[PDB]
Amino acid sequence: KRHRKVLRDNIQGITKPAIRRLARRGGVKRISGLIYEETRGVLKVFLENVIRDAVTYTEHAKRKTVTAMDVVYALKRQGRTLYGFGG
Amino acid sequence: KRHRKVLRDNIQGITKPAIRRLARRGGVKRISGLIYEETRGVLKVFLENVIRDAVTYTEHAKRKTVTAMDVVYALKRQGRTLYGFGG
Amino acid sequence: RKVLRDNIQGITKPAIRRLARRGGVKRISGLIYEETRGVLKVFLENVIRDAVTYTEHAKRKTVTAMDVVYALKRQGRTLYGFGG
Amino acid sequence: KKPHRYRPGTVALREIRRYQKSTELLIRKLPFQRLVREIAQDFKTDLRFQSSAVMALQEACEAYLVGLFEDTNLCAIHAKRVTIMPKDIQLARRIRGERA
Amino acid sequence: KKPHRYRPGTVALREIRRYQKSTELLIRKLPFQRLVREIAQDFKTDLRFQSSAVMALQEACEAYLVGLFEDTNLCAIHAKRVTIMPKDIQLARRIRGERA
Amino acid sequence: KKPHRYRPGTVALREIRRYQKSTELLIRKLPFQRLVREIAQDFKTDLRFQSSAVMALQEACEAYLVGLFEDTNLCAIHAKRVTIMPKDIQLARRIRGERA
Amino acid sequence: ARAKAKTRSSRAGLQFPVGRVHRLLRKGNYSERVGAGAPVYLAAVLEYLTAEILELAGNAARDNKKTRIIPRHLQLAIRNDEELNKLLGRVTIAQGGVLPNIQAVLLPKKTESHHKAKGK
Amino acid sequence: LAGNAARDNKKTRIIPRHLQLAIRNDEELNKLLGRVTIAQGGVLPNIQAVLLPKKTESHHKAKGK
Amino acid sequence: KKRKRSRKESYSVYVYKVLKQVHPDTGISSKAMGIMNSFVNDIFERIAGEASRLAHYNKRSTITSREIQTAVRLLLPGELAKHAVSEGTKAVTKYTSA
Amino acid sequence: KKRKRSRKESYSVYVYKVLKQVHPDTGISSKAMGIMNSFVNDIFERIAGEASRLAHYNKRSTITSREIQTAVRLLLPGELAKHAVSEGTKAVTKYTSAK
DNA sequence: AGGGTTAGGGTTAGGGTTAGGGTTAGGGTTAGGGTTAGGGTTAGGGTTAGGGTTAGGGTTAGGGTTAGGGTTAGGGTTAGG
DNA sequence: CTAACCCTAACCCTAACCCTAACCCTAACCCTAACCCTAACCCTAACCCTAACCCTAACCCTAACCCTAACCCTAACCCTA
Repeated sequence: KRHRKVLRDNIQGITKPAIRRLARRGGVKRISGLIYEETRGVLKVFLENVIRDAVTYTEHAKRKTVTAMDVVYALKRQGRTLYGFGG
Repeated sequence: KRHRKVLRDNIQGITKPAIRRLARRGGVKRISGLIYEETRGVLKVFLENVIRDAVTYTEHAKRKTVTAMDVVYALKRQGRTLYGFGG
Repeated sequence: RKVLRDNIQGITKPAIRRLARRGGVKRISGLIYEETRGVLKVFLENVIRDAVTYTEHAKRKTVTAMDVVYALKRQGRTLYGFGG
Repeated sequence: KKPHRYRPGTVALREIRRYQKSTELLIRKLPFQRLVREIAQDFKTDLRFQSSAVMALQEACEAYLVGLFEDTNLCAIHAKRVTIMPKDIQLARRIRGERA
Repeated sequence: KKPHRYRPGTVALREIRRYQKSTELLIRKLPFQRLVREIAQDFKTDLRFQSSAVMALQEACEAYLVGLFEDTNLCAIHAKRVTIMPKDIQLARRIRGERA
Repeated sequence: KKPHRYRPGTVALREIRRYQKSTELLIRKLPFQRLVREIAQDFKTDLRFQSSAVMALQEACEAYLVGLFEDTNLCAIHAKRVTIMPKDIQLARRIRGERA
Repeated sequence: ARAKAKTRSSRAGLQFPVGRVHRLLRKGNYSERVGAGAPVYLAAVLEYLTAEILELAGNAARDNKKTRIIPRHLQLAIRNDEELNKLLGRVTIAQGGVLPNIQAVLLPKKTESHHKAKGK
Repeated sequence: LAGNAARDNKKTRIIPRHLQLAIRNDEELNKLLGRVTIAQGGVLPNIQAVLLPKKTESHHKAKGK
Repeated sequence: KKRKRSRKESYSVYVYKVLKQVHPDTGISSKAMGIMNSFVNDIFERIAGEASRLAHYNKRSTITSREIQTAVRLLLPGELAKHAVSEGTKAVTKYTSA
Repeated sequence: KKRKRSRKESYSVYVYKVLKQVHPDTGISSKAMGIMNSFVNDIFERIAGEASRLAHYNKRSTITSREIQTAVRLLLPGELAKHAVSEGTKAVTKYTSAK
């Protein structure tokens, strides 16, 4: 059966070519070596905050499933209104 | 397949009467209610500092099992030599 | 009688220098005063336009500190003390 | 333009032009799906994430990363430079008011 | 022939400390009142402002200018410099999101 | 109706004497094993501890807690008090050199 | 009849107008129905926040050799408390200055400046 | 660290005072060399809040109010 | 003609009472009182607005203690939110008991 | 679903009619339709909140065309706000002339 | 059914006015030290590749979970004193 | 009248297996940028003091806020197409 769970091979999930392609899409020609760790840390902090907000919303809604509507509500409460996914 | 409680004892076991039994061994008559949390915290940090050295000692011989000899060897480095169990 | 050209110059150079020293600036360039006056004029224009809109909506002809605080909070700058 | 060696700095411009005209996701889903589950474990266990929540999360994260990279690139050229550095991301985040 | 002239730096530092250890205002009140009156003249004529209103306006303007000067000084320090520059002010306004 | 309730003090004193005149343990074994397993999970995965190892760990932890409680009670007695306090624990850890 | 009229503040143990909070919640166009424990909860939260802020201001005033609370001490305590600064980030206190924070580069370390004549 | 301390103290040479200052400033260095005392070196001017003048209000009696 | 001037509502008596409860030796100026009045009103309007948004999102036309507890945990940070939640729970427990 | 379920609300028909009026022989996508619906809902909620705040500040209880026009002039920029105000005044005049 | 509209007088209040002297800025002056120009050093990743870990569907089942509908009762509402 | 209760319909979330194939990791080579040193200028640091000017201390009064008195139209709730 499934006798395993998730580990810390998760910060390393944000691979280096992915961050490089994101910087190239933004407009960066040369990317330093110590940028990947800081980017992963900032992304982890942001995801932690958004997931905490979504968990609070789900606990207030008396539910156990996080929905895209709750995610959009949390993102708008922070100050980032997202369109398309939801309504 | 896997235990539904993934808390893995979040600093549990150190209950109120358990601390109310160790403090009375020393000579504490009135035990404050704001002492259980600090006791759990200091116990956690001490266990962490000891387990770090234990894992560092066990990882040297390419071994994946922690024995009492490595535990007492790591405890001797901190300044607390224990007799009997190790040997 | 008031020279509309003698109002941007109202923000004197020692005043901007003292403001930069209070913020934490050791050396202030020469072309900073004009840009600071322009930015302050744009901000004051926006806030005064908001206050004028609020006063016209309130059917009044006097701008009040309450309306100023409301406009500042609508822009994203909540001010305390003056008002309530 | 021999296929053995290209001038460094020229292939990056073509890559930038090619990647700036597409709207596909750069971060992969499966590595990103486990990161969302691992973070939610500390808050509350036994949680079921919808199939549309992870997509919006990834989109918002990609947009935020693109904005931060653009801000860092704008801060890089200020010091007569062309490359980004960790000392620039801190200033770019502090000026925006996030780190406070 | 020695008035003991101060080297450029100590006077600026002590003035910064003296102005930071105070709560009084810096810009005058009557010129600011004339300025806000001239600005309000471009919208509705025959307008009467308030003393508390112009005082709050001057306070908010002084706080915004202090924040902008702090951001410019931080950008200059990051740019291996000690003096502010219009390019630094422009970059600060571009990162903060005021350019429009 | 009467149960002859004990005044607060005699029960604590007799419990202190009974727990001092014994050699058995106080903290349980399975919760401590789960705790040390959770702590070891943060370093190397798939780890197998030992019964004698966790027993020696529990014994050393109980001895350290007894010493800390004795130091805290001594500090409280010196401070014209009879109950322990987190400030007393902090001062004991500061004097002993354990810091944080 | 009616026996006696006890105050809601006395029955709740707080020092905030629960009645005024309920009236503001009912007349503020927030919802058609206003609960009973919600005004008490809001009053308790506001009282705790006010008590913390007043304690910080009193500590700052006692450290500044003063007996009254001034907006300068209020701003100092707000900027000192990390949680208060994170909560009130977009709030500017009138009649109050910033903290005397001087950077290390702005400190006077000219080191004889050099570049001039050879002083060797 | 010693050179940074000397440059901050308007000095060119490294002295044991600057060495002790840098050691006490660096948390990892202080944790590594905890039982090491540097000769010809003082501690940091750390004054507690209770030792500062006022706050305690030394008026005591104050005949009046 | 008639007196009957409008009465402006303020929390000056409650702030002074909290001051006397915490530090019974200090004082509060008029500017500090006005700042505390604007701070309490701003937090009260932010929490009431967050509770109204939660009552509008979930199809329910009521505001109970859960809506305020959720708005407190979402607005306040960490330790402050937990302390406020504990104080509110203690208050509602003392109300439901006494 | 269709098992005594509930029906949501949207503005797809109105958006499609506006698109057909401003430009014939064009098309649209579902993502664009959802984005337009979210934008319309956000602007609607913002203008409604601004009008409610203005009515509460004016010590009144009715949100009318004047409050809506003030909220529009405060939210929209310059020429867009002017054109929106002109269109709203024309619609109000048409409603007054014929109902 | 009462909130908003109108006319009416009170009533605070801000603009307009005086003068002056004490605070402070305006425009020109001496000169220090920081700035961006330069050239030399170094290693920092840019670019290619080929071994190969792992991801997007493609297509299943099961049983947690939201809540649709119905019942009912009690807390918020409204009113006056 | 709306929220706390119960049965329960159906949905949507998770568990698990495949088939490689776009993508990820390292190590192989090398070009040009980041960075330290240094030196030339001209820019703003530091006065500065006599003139600009502002806020201090009051008077007023007439345009403006709105208060409470009268009255009706606009807004809501009802039902049912």
